[PDB]
Formats: sequence, C-alpha cells, structure tokens
Amino acid sequence: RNRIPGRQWIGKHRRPRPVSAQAKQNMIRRLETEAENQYWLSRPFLTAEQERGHAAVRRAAAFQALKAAQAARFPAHRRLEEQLGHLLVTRKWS
Amino acid sequence: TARGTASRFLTSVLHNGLGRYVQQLQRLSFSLSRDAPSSRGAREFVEREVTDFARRNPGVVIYVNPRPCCVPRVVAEYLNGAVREESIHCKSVEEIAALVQKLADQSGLDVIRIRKPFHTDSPSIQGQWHPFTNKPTTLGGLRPREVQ
Amino acid sequence: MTGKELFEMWTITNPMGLLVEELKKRKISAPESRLTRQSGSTTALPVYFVGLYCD
Amino acid sequence: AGHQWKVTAEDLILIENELDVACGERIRLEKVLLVGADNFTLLGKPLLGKELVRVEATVIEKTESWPKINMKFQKRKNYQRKRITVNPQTVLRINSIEIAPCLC
Amino acid sequence: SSFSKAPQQWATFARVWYLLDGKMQPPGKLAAMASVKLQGLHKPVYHQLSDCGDHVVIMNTRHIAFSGNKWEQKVYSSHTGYPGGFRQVTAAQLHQKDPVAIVKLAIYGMLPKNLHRRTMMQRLHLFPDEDIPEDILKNLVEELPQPRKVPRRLDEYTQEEIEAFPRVWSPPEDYRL
RNA sequence: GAUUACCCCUUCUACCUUUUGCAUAAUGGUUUAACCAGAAAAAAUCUAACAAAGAGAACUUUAGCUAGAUACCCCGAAACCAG
RNA sequence: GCCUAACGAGCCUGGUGAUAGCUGGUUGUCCGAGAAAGAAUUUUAGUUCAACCUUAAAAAUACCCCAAAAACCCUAAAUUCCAAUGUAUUUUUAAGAGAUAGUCUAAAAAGGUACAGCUUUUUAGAAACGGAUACAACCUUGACUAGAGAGUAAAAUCUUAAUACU
RNA sequence: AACAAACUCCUAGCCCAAUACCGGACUAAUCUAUUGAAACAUAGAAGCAAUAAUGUUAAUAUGAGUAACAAGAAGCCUUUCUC
RNA sequence: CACAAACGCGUCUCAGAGAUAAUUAAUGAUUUAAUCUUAACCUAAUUAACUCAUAAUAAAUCCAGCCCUAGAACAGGGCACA
Ligand SMILES: Nc1nc2c(ncn2[C@@H]2O[C@H](COP(=O)(O)O)[C@@H](O)[C@H]2O)c(=O)[nH]1
Ligand SMILES: [Mg+2]
Ligand SMILES: [Mg+2]
Ligand SMILES: [Mg+2]
Ligand SMILES: [Mg+2]
Ligand SMILES: [Mg+2]
Ligand SMILES: [Mg+2]
Ligand SMILES: [Mg+2]
Ligand SMILES: [Mg+2]
Ligand SMILES: [Mg+2]
Ligand SMILES: [Mg+2]
Ligand SMILES: [Mg+2]
Ligand SMILES: [Mg+2]
Ligand SMILES: [Mg+2]
Ligand SMILES: [Mg+2]
Ligand SMILES: [Mg+2]
Ligand SMILES: [Mg+2]
Ligand SMILES: [Mg+2]
Ligand SMILES: [Mg+2]
Ligand SMILES: [Mg+2]
Ligand SMILES: [Mg+2]
Ligand SMILES: [Mg+2]
Ligand SMILES: [Mg+2]
Ligand SMILES: [Mg+2]
Ligand SMILES: [Mg+2]
Ligand SMILES: [Mg+2]
Ligand SMILES: [Mg+2]
Ligand SMILES: [Mg+2]
Ligand SMILES: [Mg+2]
Ligand SMILES: [Mg+2]
Ligand SMILES: [Mg+2]
Ligand SMILES: [Mg+2]
Ligand SMILES: [Mg+2]
Ligand SMILES: [Mg+2]
Ligand SMILES: [Mg+2]
Ligand SMILES: [Mg+2]
Ligand SMILES: [Mg+2]
Ligand SMILES: [Mg+2]
Ligand SMILES: [Mg+2]
Ligand SMILES: [Mg+2]
Ligand SMILES: [Mg+2]
Ligand SMILES: [Mg+2]
Ligand SMILES: [Mg+2]
Ligand SMILES: [Mg+2]
Ligand SMILES: [Mg+2]
Ligand SMILES: [Mg+2]
Ligand SMILES: [Mg+2]
Ligand SMILES: [Mg+2]
Ligand SMILES: [Mg+2]
Ligand SMILES: [Mg+2]
Repeated sequence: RNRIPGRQWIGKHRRPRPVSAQAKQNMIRRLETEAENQYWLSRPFLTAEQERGHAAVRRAAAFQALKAAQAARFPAHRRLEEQLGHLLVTRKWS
Repeated sequence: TARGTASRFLTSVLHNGLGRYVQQLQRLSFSLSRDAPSSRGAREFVEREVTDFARRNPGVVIYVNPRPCCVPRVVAEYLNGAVREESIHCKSVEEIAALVQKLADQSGLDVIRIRKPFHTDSPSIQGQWHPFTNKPTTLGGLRPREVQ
Repeated sequence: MTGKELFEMWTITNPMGLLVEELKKRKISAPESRLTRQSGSTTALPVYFVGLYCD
Repeated sequence: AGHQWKVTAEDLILIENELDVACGERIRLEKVLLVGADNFTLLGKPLLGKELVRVEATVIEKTESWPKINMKFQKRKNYQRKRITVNPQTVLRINSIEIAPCLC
Repeated sequence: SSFSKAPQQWATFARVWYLLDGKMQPPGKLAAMASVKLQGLHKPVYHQLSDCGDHVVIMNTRHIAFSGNKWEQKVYSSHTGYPGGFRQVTAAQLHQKDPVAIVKLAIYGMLPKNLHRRTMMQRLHLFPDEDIPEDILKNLVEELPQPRKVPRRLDEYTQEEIEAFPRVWSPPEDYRL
C-alpha cells in the first residue's frame, strides 16, 4: 500500500533504510584500527637516505634468478627407454 | 544421491576388533590371459607380488586362473558372504597392488551412504535426558493448583 | 552379549515377586510402590514414574 | 583427526581420512578433553595429562567412502561440471578407557 | 539410567502440561514462552521432525495487560473475502468481544509458519478466568514464572514499608491540600 | 538435506535461446524412437629425413628443402530468368 | 477485375544447394588461461584496422615510484615524469580469433524541468551459493574436493513527536 | 555478547569459479591393420556421439470417452396406420 | 393465460440494543483564578459504519419400485388411512 517508486535502491526516490547501532559500532571499530595503523606508520627506523641502495644487491640477484629460470626453457631430452619401452605392450607368457 | 540410494548405520561384522581382529577378506580370485595385452599388468602382479602378498596375509586363499579372457577380473569374497567384483583390466603392477590392498582391508559391508560416523550401544552412561530429569520435586507431590 | 539387556535374554514374567524374594535374601523387607512423577492422567498418552522404597 | 568425539568402550568411529596403520593395530588416542563417569567428571585445560587417562582404540577397517556427486551449474551459460568424489575412510573401534589414580 | 528400551524412549519424548498465569501480563511476553514450549524448543532432544511439543495452559487471559496506548492503537484486521468485507478492529474492541483472542493471535503469530503451526496450536488451551475443566487441571506438571513483575498499587504496601520510605520534602503548614 | 518413518520440517524463482538485464506474463519444445549441422594446408607451428643443399624431372634454397599432422557448419525468403 | 479455391501478375519443371550483414539451430568428458569498444566505412543490425586478449618463442627490465622538473591573469581533486624500495612482471618475435548494439553505483561536467530506471563524455567500481525481507549494478568476500570441527565479515525495529500565561 | 559467509584456520587430499574466442588432456560407438578370442590392445581411419532448428518420418498421449453424429408407430413382419 | 402452472402490470412483509468521529458541556489539578482533560476520577450530549441480541438451519445410517408444487445428473419430500 506504500510502494517504493521504480526500483528499490536506485533512483531519485529510494527506500529510506536507516543506520543501525550495529553499523556505527562496526564503522567505529574499523576507524580505531586505522588510527592505530597510522600511528605505527609514523616513525620509520631508517631515514630516507639511510635506506638508499641498502639492499640493491639482493634485488639485482633476484632478477638474475628470474631471468635464469626462463633461459633454461628448452624441449626435454628424449631417451631410448621410451620409444623402445613401448614394445613392452605385447609382452607374453609362453 | 542420498534420497536416491540405500543407506546403513555404521557397523562391524561380528563385533570385529572388540575381542580380537579378524581380517574379513576370505578369498581372492584372479582370472587373466597369458597372451592378451589387456592382462599385462595382472600377469606381472602374479609373477612378483602375489607370492609375497600370500605370506603377508595367511588367512586369504588366492586362486589364480590363466584362461582365454579379454578382461582380467579380481573377485574378492568376504566372511560376510559379500562378493565384490573388480576389473584389473589394463592397469600397472602398482595400481593392481594398491587395489588388492583396498580389498584386503575392507569389511565386506556394502558401500553406501553411512547415516552417522559413530556407533554406540549404551551412549547414555549416567542417564538419558527426559522432561523430568531437571525439574524439582515438590512437597506432597502436588500439581500446580492442587490443594490437600 | 554387547548392547543387550538382562531381561532381554532372561524373560522372567513377574519382576515384583522375584524382587521380593531377592530382598528376603538380602534381609531387606518391603518394597513400597510410591508414585513419583506424572504427566497427564486424563490423556491418551500419560507418563508415570513409579519409585520403589525400602524403609 | 580434527574433530571431537564422545567416546566409550566397545564403540565405533568413522574417520574421514586415511591413517597409516595396519588393520588391527592398537593406538593410544592422546588428546583427551573430557573424562567422565556416573559420579564424577574430569575436565581438561584444555587437555588431560597423559598420566591421568589413557584411551586405546583399534583400527578395524580401512575403506573408501561411497561416491559423492558434486555438480556445478549455471543458467544459460552452457556450463555444467560433474565430478564424483570418493574419500578414503578409516573405522576405529575404541577399546578401552583406563583412568589412573594420580590426581592432585 | 537402566530402563527397558520402550519405557526409556517413552519417558524421553513424553508430553508435559505447563500452566501459565496471564493476569497483568503483556500478551507478547506471554506468547514468547508459550511459543517456545509449544514447539518443544525447551527440550535438549528437540528436532523439527520429532513431534515434541508440550501442552500450554494459559489462564486469566481476560486480565491481560498492554504497555503504552496499545489498547487504542493496535488494530487487528481481517477480510471475509466478500467485496466490502474488510474489517479493522481496535484491540480494545476485539478483547471486549472475545477474551481469548488477543493472546491467541499473538501466539499464532510467533509460531513458525509451516504446517506444524496448526497442530501445535491444538496443544494450546486458553481460559479467560480461572475455571478449568478438572480433566485439564489433573495433567498440569508445573507452573511457569510470570514474565513481568507486577507493581503493587499504593494500598498494597504495609505501613511498615510506608514509614520506612523517607519524607523527601517538608510542606509548609499554611498550605492547604 | 534427511529421517525409525511416504508425506509433514528445512533450503532452492524449469531448461534453451536472446539480451544491458529474463522465474519472467520474451523465444522454442506433449512425449518416445530413428534420422538431423565445421569442409580446404599460402604463411605458420609440431614431428621426422637428408642437409649447403633437398625433392622419384619441371621447382625452392644467404639452413634450407622434402614429407607427415594440425582449418574454416545446418535449415529458411519475397524474388529474378528460360522453357 | 478475371485467367482451375493465394493474380500489383498463373502454374509447373529447370537455372537451384538462388542469395540473405536478418531469425532460428549446431551433438562426449574433464582441465588451463579469458575478453565492454579508439579509427574509418551508403557506416553505425556489418566489416577491417588499433588497444586488450590467447598459444608458443626470445629477451630485459617492468610496474610501484622521494626530491628536482612541466605558462603566460585567477584557478580544485589531481596528472605527467622519475631514483630508491617492495615485488615478478614487462617488451619484442611468430601465430590467432572473438569483440567493437552496456547496465547501474560514486565523482567532475554538459543537455533537459538544478525531471526521469533520461541522454552525452571523463575517473573509479561492481555484476555471491553471505547481507540489504524479496533484489544485477549497494555492502562483506584472493570463488578447489571431503569433515556430523573452529574463528571471523557485512549485517536485523529510525528518532523525535514540544507552544498555559491570570 | 552471541548468532551469522566461496573469507581464515583445522584433519586429509586428486591443492582453487566463469560467457565469446583460444590452448590442453582424455574418451563412447563403428570400420581397417596386426594382436586378441566371455569382447580386447597398439595403430590407422571416418556418414565419429543431440534435452532444444513452429526440425523430418513413424508411433503414441492430452484436450476426451468431450464436440459431433442416427432409425415416424404398431403388428400377424411386410400389413396397416401417422405425416 | 387453450396443462392443473409459471408470470407482472398484481399481492404481502421489512426491526431492537450497544458502539463511536467531529463538536458541545459538568467536576478539576500542573498554573490553589480559570480551563471539556494526548491530567486523573466519575461523567453527560452526541453521524455512519461495525459488532450483537434475535431469527434461520439443527432427528447419523429403511429406501427396490412408483409419485411430486423436489430436481440437469446425483440428491430431497411423499407412498397406513381415503
Ligand atoms: N563484448 C563483451 N561481451 C561480454 C564480455 N563479458 C561478457 N560478455 C557478454 O555478456 C553476456 C553474459 O555475461 P555472463 O553470462 O558472462 O555474465 C553475453 O552476451 C556475453 O557475450 C566482454 O568482456 N566483452
Ligand atoms: Mg518496483
Ligand atoms: Mg527508485
Ligand atoms: Mg531489451
Ligand atoms: Mg553481448
Ligand atoms: Mg532475476
Ligand atoms: Mg514480466
Ligand atoms: Mg505463468
Ligand atoms: Mg520480458
Ligand atoms: Mg510474444
Ligand atoms: Mg516462457
Ligand atoms: Mg522476438
Ligand atoms: Mg529457442
Ligand atoms: Mg509453444
Ligand atoms: Mg603449407
Ligand atoms: Mg580450430
Ligand atoms: Mg537483374
Ligand atoms: Mg537484385
Ligand atoms: Mg490459382
Ligand atoms: Mg543460405
Ligand atoms: Mg548491417
Ligand atoms: Mg528472436
Ligand atoms: Mg568481464
Ligand atoms: Mg562512400
Ligand atoms: Mg584485431
Ligand atoms: Mg614526484
Ligand atoms: Mg623507473
Ligand atoms: Mg555493431
Ligand atoms: Mg541509463
Ligand atoms: Mg568504466
Ligand atoms: Mg536472499
Ligand atoms: Mg573472493
Ligand atoms: Mg576474487
Ligand atoms: Mg560460521
Ligand atoms: Mg579459499
Ligand atoms: Mg579457470
Ligand atoms: Mg581406436
Ligand atoms: Mg552425424
Ligand atoms: Mg533422440
Ligand atoms: Mg504445436
Ligand atoms: Mg526436436
Ligand atoms: Mg481417450
Ligand atoms: Mg455418450
Ligand atoms: Mg470438457
Ligand atoms: Mg452433445
Ligand atoms: Mg429420422
Ligand atoms: Mg479551581
Ligand atoms: Mg466556563
Ligand atoms: Mg448472531
Ligand atoms: Mg425419501
């Protein structure tokens, strides 16, 4: 008897839905975690210049491994045991 | 599906494992072809493994028949009377071995849905709840509006 | 015999009498049947709990 | 095996995964939360000392689960998948619950 | 613990008759516990496919109380199905007409909406005052505690309790009451 | 899903097609059986032969040549022309 | 109008398997990745190029990116560009198609009535088997299999209803 | 607080959803070559798999024992009556 | 009106009590005057609805046939006078 015009949640006229004490709690708890979050982000150990190149040795190494892993891709070895081993299909008792 | 098929409660045959454990698998019958390739694995299994298997399980009698068949089968048969058929057709030695083991360690009960994971006779030690168990008794044992 | 009762396999037909005899043997006297709990007497499905008392 | 059970002598449990034991082996189930008897009960925090209680179970039967169908479907996307699952199972008979007098 | 099988099973699933006094209670708080006991949700053995549910006898239904202005504002509506058969009736009017109605409707609204509602509605017995067939009296196991504590009027208090509570202010002798 | 138990309880808005979006009150089908719809090797890749050459003639070649294997549907107009 | 029950031009056979950018249909199982539109076009019911994407193959840097740096009157959210650092991606080569008829939500604007579940661009997002009773697009959530375990997420009735002035 | 998910732990694993297009691994049934000989194997081939085309043909239901259909009368049986 | 009927153009009958809305009053506090009062207590005067008195229905199982002011069928009323 009291219709919501058009589609429920979309248009110029929407279903009114209210904010719940639950929702306020949840949102606030998130906020608290974030405030703490940006407390711990506030004081670095090293300064900006103290970390320059501080590990550049590891980073280059990693990339050398990444490269090396790809360079190794080649068709696999083929062995006699395969092509010959196929004959085992017809093996018998006699 | 579960409404589709039959079902059973969890049980043992003859209360196995209570007094002592009895391996339920009774006999094992292989049928294979000396010639046919389909039976290849089954032949190798008979060569190497069967012998050792027979020592590892003294209580099961193993009948091996070479015959002209296209589809090697193994027929497990249990103390329960239960007969379970299998096809070893076109498998490794390894596969067959694993299969024969499954057969060795099964109860012979039918494989269907099992209604619940536990089976207890006398679950109830120290009582079984009834509507009165937690209710206080009154003086004279009168009902709510009863007068004396 | 696992899971089975006593009176499942014993089949004795008059429990009261047998009880009285066994209590004579134990030198205890007179079990008195005393009604303990009940729900609905007027129902087609009543439930009674009868207790037995000795002294 | 990741679950809790209410166990008593002579009984049966069905574990939903493989155990490495021969059929017939006796096994001490170690973690014990609760022990109980008609007149008393011991509670763990959250476990009972191995000296306080010992429950031994036999493995009766190694087996596999009945086939369980699993079917994904989507309306007018032409997508079905049907997969049959069979799970390895292990049936334990629990044998004895013994309880040692040492308690303080 | 040792019972034969049949009597054990019978004792466990046994029906029970609760008596619930209604005088000065909100039909809602009444219907809450009534609903629980009808569905047999107070039994640890509960399941939806077991018939378990117990009889509930509510009495003094006429003396039901309604918090706020609900007696005026709460309207029970129904429709005969015939054109112009739509009937709205204020709770005061409904109660005036049929003593049992209010509490019955509330309970019927709080049961689950399946077919079992119709069955477990048959285990509910409602009496406007305290007059109960002795048949129905003889089954009553126990009486549920009333869900609202009823405040006493001023004339209910003992003079001890009246002199025990402090005079808060001191009225002028000149002032007339 | 289950369940001692057929129902009763609980959970799920047929399927194709078409669409931004279909339980749709958009399309198609009473049902059963039998029939009823992806086809080609230029370049490519993969496997192999022989290799500054390869192909059982004719060609191609600054690692190529030769061979093999990998590929591209079904039903439907109103019409038009000749006899 | 009529010319053998349909004549804006008969019927039958052949041309004929006419031709349809248009509709319909298109048959075993399981696994790996996986796509919303810039350009032309008698073109917007379609094609062919880009950008993405797929299958192989070669490589080397790829995103992320602090200062420094990019306009003349006023001018925001912010871009561009780049070391470090966190990661494993990106670029070429060889083969390929599909797709190119788009929805809502938030944001900046335009048109309209500071109308539309309206229309036109730009940035972002989504298209749960959980929640918002029902629900495409809102919110929670790195979609495997079996358990008769466990912890969590989003989430369920919104407040007020007040005016004495001798 | 609790209760509440494809999230996350837990015990095991065969260890992570999908439309158009794309890649892969398997395979039903036929035939041929050799095996095989209570119904198969390794290859090679194909008219190689139908819950959807107002699909074709046959057969069956539903609507439905429904709509609709018919013979003037008696008698001694071909004689009288009535139209 | 050419069936014994059906029929109108003809004939007969048709209602009590309680409840309210708007709006009027009486008593009377917060605010010792006043004031109908989303102040109490009793209160009066007051539309239509709407409920309800009251009316109607109300004997479980003979039923072949045959009749009917009963009826599509099925049901239903008659069938001892005479
Ligand atoms: N052009 C285009 N169409 C898409 C894409 N993804 C989905 N679609 C279309 O969306 C429809 C259905 O979407 P879905 O069933 O995948 O949710 C189909 O018409 C399908 O072709 C895309 O990335 N590009
Ligand atoms: Mg709407
Ligand atoms: Mg709207
Ligand atoms: Mg449309
Ligand atoms: Mg599309
Ligand atoms: Mg929908
Ligand atoms: Mg519609
Ligand atoms: Mg319909
Ligand atoms: Mg539609
Ligand atoms: Mg239509
Ligand atoms: Mg339809
Ligand atoms: Mg259409
Ligand atoms: Mg269709
Ligand atoms: Mg149709
Ligand atoms: Mg070529
Ligand atoms: Mg292709
Ligand atoms: Mg022309
Ligand atoms: Mg033309
Ligand atoms: Mg003609
Ligand atoms: Mg064509
Ligand atoms: Mg076009
Ligand atoms: Mg269409
Ligand atoms: Mg997409
Ligand atoms: Mg042009
Ligand atoms: Mg392109
Ligand atoms: Mg910068
Ligand atoms: Mg850079
Ligand atoms: Mg287009
Ligand atoms: Mg729009
Ligand atoms: Mg966008
Ligand atoms: Mg939902
Ligand atoms: Mg996810
Ligand atoms: Mg995801
Ligand atoms: Mg949970
Ligand atoms: Mg996951
Ligand atoms: Mg995938
Ligand atoms: Mg073949
Ligand atoms: Mg075919
Ligand atoms: Mg067919
Ligand atoms: Mg038709
Ligand atoms: Mg068809
Ligand atoms: Mg018929
Ligand atoms: Mg007939
Ligand atoms: Mg009909
Ligand atoms: Mg007729
Ligand atoms: Mg005639
Ligand atoms: Mg006064
Ligand atoms: Mg006055
Ligand atoms: Mg009446
Ligand atoms: Mg009669």
